[PDB]
Amino acid sequence: KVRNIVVEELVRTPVEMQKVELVERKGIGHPDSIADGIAEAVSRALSREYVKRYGIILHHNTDQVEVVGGRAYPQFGGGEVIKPIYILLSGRAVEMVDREFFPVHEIALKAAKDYLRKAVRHLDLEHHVIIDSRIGQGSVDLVGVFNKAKKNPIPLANDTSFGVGYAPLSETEKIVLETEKYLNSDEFKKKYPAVGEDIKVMGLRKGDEIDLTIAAAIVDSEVDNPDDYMAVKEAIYEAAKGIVESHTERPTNIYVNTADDPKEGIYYITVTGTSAEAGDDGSVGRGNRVNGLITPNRHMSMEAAAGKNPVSHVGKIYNILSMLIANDIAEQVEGVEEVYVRILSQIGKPIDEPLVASVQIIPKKGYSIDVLQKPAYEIADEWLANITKIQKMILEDKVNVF
Amino acid sequence: VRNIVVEELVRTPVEMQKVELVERKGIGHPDSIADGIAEAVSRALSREYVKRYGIILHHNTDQVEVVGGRAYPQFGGGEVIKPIYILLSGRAVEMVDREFFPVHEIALKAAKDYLRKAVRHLDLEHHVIIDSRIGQGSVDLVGVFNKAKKNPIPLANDTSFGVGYAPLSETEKIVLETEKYLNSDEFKKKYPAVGEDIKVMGLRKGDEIDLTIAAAIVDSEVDNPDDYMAVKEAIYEAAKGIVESHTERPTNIYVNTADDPKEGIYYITVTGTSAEAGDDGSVGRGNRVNGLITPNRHMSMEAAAGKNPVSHVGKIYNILSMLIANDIAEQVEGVEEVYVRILSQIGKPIDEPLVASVQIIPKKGYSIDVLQKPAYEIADEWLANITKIQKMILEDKVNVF
Amino acid sequence: KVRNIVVEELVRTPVEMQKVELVERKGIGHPDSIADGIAEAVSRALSREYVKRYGIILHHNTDQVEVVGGRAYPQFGGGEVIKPIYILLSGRAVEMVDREFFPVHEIALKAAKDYLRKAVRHLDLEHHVIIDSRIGQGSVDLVGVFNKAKKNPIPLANDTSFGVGYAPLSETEKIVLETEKYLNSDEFKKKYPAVGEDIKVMGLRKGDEIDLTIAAAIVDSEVDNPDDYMAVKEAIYEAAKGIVESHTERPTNIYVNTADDPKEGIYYITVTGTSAEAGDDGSVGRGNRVNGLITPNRHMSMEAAAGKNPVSHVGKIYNILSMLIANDIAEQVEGVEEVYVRILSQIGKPIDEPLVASVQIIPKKGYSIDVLQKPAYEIADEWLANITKIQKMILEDKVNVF
Amino acid sequence: KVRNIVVEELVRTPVEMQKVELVERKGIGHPDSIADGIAEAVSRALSREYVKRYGIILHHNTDQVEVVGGRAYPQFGGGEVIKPIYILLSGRAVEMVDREFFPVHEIALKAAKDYLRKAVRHLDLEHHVIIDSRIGQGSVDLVGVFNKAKKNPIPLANDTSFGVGYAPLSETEKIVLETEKYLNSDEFKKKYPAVGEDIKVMGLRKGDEIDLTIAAAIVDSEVDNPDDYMAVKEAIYEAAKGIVESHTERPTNIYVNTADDPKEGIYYITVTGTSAEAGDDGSVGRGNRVNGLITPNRHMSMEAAAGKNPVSHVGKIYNILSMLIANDIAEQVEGVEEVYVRILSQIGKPIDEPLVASVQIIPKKGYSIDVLQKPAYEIADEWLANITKIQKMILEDKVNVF
Repeated sequence: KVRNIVVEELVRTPVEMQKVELVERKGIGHPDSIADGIAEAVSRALSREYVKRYGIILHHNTDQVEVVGGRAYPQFGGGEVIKPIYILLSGRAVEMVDREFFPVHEIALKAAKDYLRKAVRHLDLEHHVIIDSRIGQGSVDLVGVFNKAKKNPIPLANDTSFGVGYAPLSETEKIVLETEKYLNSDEFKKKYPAVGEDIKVMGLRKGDEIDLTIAAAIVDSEVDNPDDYMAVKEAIYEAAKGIVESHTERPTNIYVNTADDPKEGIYYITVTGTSAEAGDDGSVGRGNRVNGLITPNRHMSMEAAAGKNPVSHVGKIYNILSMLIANDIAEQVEGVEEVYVRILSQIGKPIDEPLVASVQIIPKKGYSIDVLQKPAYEIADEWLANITKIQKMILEDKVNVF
Repeated sequence: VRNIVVEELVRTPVEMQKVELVERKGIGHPDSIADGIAEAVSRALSREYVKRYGIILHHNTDQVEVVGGRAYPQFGGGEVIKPIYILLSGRAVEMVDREFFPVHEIALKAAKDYLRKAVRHLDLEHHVIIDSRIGQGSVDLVGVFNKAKKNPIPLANDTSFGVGYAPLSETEKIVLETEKYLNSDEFKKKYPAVGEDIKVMGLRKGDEIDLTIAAAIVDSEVDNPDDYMAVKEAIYEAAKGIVESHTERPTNIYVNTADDPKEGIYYITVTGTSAEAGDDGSVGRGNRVNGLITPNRHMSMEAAAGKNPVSHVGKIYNILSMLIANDIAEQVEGVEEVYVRILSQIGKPIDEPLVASVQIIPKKGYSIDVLQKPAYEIADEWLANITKIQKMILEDKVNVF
Repeated sequence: KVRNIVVEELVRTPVEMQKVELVERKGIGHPDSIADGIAEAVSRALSREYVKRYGIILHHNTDQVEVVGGRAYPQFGGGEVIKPIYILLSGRAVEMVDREFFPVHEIALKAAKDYLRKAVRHLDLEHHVIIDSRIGQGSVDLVGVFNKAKKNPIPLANDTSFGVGYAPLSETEKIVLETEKYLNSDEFKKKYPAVGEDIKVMGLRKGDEIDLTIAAAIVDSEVDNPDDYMAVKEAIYEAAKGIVESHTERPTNIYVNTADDPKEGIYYITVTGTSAEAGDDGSVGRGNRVNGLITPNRHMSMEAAAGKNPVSHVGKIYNILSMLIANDIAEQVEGVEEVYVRILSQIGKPIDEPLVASVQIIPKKGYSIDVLQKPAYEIADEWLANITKIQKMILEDKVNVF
Repeated sequence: KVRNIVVEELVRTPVEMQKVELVERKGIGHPDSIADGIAEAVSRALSREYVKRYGIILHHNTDQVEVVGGRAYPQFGGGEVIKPIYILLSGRAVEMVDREFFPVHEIALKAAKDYLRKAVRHLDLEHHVIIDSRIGQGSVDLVGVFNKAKKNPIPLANDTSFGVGYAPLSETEKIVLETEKYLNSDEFKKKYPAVGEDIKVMGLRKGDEIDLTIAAAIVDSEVDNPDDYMAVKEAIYEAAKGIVESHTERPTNIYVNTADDPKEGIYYITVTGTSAEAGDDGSVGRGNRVNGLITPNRHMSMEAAAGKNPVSHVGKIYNILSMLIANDIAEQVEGVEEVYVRILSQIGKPIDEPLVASVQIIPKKGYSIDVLQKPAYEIADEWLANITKIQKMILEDKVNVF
């Protein structure tokens, strides 16, 4: 196919040289991220079962999840939950296949629980949380589905939407991403079971100076007094330092739980390891983009990838693809300092035929856009030709969407 | 004396970028219905707290789920089969000292009043269920006053961030003003078949623009396909008029591109919103505070809708950044483009940000030196008056989506 | 057909001669009665629309409705509701017919609202209540349904259950019944708009002495202070007095809102006219029997008639039928002092073929069971043959089920 | 210490000499019984923990439980649950005690799920059920509670409440009760794990002939084809015949799962062993009275005992009390053929001082009422003196309420 790809130079200062860079990440126990990961765990568990029974992922979109805050009162040595966290699953999934029922609600509720067990280790999943499903019923005749799939080997776009992604990551980006990932590793979680999964990380660079703030819920059953807690914070400090030192020679101030105040009793302790116990809410699409970050020095799509199907929904598929394409361009094409990729769907045309795939590149010093633009074009075109590979990448947990 | 830093922005302006992408979700789109309900509830609660106690009490209603119903649209008039379900959450104050405040009554009325105006053909009594899980809260009023008196200007406890720009490009204005006119009272009186679920996408490449409009058509206003086709024409003509007032670039306009007549497929609905079957919605998934979704620009992830207008730093800074950029673009001769970013200083009042970066591309022939001073000044005046935002919000004088 | 009717004498003292008789009625704004009423409104609205669309009532049972109490703060001149009443509709109904979707939830929610407007006049239906439906889905194919109607003209029984009814009503029962229906008549609500619909009426007769206690919610917006509130109770009192005098010669004490304690500022005032605003809950089947009363001197079925379908559910149909058989016997057969009727279904046989229809009679003095048994028998047999007349009686609002 | 207890002769034919008798029981895994059981489980759990923490039972009522049928696809060898059972807990309880907090929802959720794990053994509580809580809030001052308690050690009635019990049980009553109870016993479940807990038993006696019908959900993972199924029904038949033969010499037909139609492939087959799995619904107070039975030949209260406050809810206390008193008089006083006990509260007064406690005795042949009066009066007066023992019986699981 001749595809609508456009490669242009982007004239601005590269982000490493911009004076003020702000990067955020919401970790895996943060209420918005809990919603994202449930939304996605439901889509994937549904998708796997549809493939198991019928060979093919049937239509669904479970990109709507509300995390409604409970009430709890932590205390050194072990506080308690008073009102449970209430989670609602919605979106839509095929449940009537010909005349038979597919167990959408059973699958969805089990995936949600299974995902939470691993996202918030200290949450009692039977007594601190209620999870209900209001996932909409769709219907399909299976012969119609296969016929439509024979007619269009690359699925048709259902919506007019764009995805966006860029590469490579900056030092501040890499520090932020890796700091939350390290702190929420299974590995680290076995060394310090006081560290809850609700970790927000913020990285603010002014010039060559970086402030890295970590806000991390401590679990009160694992810390019997302010001193145990203070030792926990220090271990978070030392964690972060070795990530910071692996990533920059810039001088860096690290802060943990800045709101604390020993005098007035104030410490960031929680019964469960998420602030969703205390009345903070979450919902899908309010947090990390598909590269795992929130990055106002860069660009983004407002489409929420989590929970959307990986077969036809470009709000997931073109966010993923834009990141993959930007990444291969930054890595494979000498001369690229930065690259931003933006893809807009053409409703009723195949998802590999977008209205545009806009690639915008800042050359390294010395390089002309003219030598960059052919190899950038080819990478983008080849990924577009192979767009249906994102289905399996999703089924096999090979890419993240938040 | 504030950390405002006005410097030049050394970049090709957006108009000279080759590809520009801009989207707006109109008022009856399910994500915007969610955003709108959220902010409606916030504003309702706010006017009632002030009326009763002289002060806005803490709330945040930035959590609204729109779960799609079922419907069978039909030329001549269809029916709703299962009602739309909408959940209100977040939290607010219902105990003030020894008195009680009817949080849930205010929210249900504000939500249902907001939908009545947002989706004109939705039957509120029968096509919708609104459920509240708005969380509880308790306040001692005197203590609240004594914090307000201690700090007239609220203290940050955070590094929160806001970003805004001006002026709008051609393509931005076309997209914004196309949806607004299609959902205007004037237009609805002439063509009441045009529903409020209108999503508009603008793509520019060089000097060619493609504008696509997906507008839910109301099935009781359209007796058959020729009636429907005439409505699409009138959308097309209305957009063409707005396009021509904004640009000389050749522009193609496409309306309801998913339509497939020979298969019987038309964008008709019973109520005028896809929430009735085809779509779910939720808060902070659509338009930013300037009403647009703009991947060529820098955007914040903050969901402004429903956030506390008195102390939510992110809401207030996102609004402020937009107001400051606008005024600079409008007031200062020689501004081609301006971005404002504002970053709070934890502990310090919100009118003393860590930094307020104003970055300007001069129009040709102008130098940054003749722009610096008046820009600094405009930015300082607004920061000084940061508590003004709270009363713009109450008075319905600024939008958050 | 030959049916399993057994008529026998009941040897005991008639209720009018028993020493201690207790009767109770929950009026229409009482939370348990709001549940029954809503259950039955939903079933009737569904039934009416199945008939309109298809000729025939399709299967449903909406005999599950929870009224979950709100919170409110009444005060003279007008209080406020803080948390709304929350009402869940449950049960099941056919929603797919020939792959086509019938608007179960639209009909149910509207019927609930419509019933509540009427049942609690001062309740704000959009801001003081939330109504949600979890009514379960069923499916049918219409040819299948007509072929089965064809084949079984009297529908088959799906359960093994009994109904129970009796006649005639004692003085005490008539007073209790008529006292609540008068105080909740439209006529009287025009005359005294302060009187809420949550009226509980109890009649306790000891020998030839009756204590009639009324508990009636007063609506706080039509009563400006305690003296307006005392006038209203005196109007209630005087109403009851006329009903009492119309029905008995026994001396009778009448008490209205006995928990009132003016000295401590306690008065039964409400914002809406139902106690469901203040946290009293209701559910279906917890109150009045089909004859409108709770009568421990008599006998009853534990089946809840309200919301159950009137085509095949004997848990409704045998409670209605028993009342009707018992009433016609007591009225038409001279010499019947009392008659009690109990009917037990035979699962998978026609509803007019019960396992037993037991009739128990107390003769008037001088009359022998021997001359009562044949006409009692015939009345029962006739009504069993005419059992399907209960459908139209329900559709046309000719009988009450609470 | 002088109470208004009145012993008199009941001049009536005893129930064994009536021609028709009808007795039903809903067993443990039936949806109405699930609801009653969960209600009372949550109350007792709440109570034990209030006692633990504060040395007294704080106010609650959890007599409101809605069991909304799921979807299932039963099959010989092992079927599938398609959509979870949804259970709504309502009522109210105290979560604020002075400046402290009490975890009402965590105790209720755990007690409910624990109750179910016992009640329906093949139900998977993590995947086949959702338990939602709308239990209402409440606040107390603990010295306020103790002062009230110290002042009125026997709690004061606030209205006229009523309870009725009778004894002894008839042959048919004991057959119905013991049949369900043996079929749901540990012992029998061990030997025949194919027998689910959803068992409803109906006994009909006409004269000296009894028909006993047992409807028992059979679990499909335990039964590979219809001959294994039939063998299970045979085992049910035979365990019932044993119960029957030890209780009566009257000839008795036993019927098991009468709805079955092998020619058409219809068997009472389930995945979990309760009909709640497939759209059949349940709620509180729609089933057995506190003696475990539904007895239309008898006088019954409409009170829903399950989940009511065991310190101050008087209808609950008086229906328990009634039954225990009638029982003791039956068992201890030579000459009692049949005995009814009714207790009516005295509005102003402590509940051990009722308006009346009516004890009505049919003497066995040859015995005179006046040899029965005194021992009956003593037993009744002794229990009314010991009204607080019921509280402790409830908390120690030594009485049932359905």
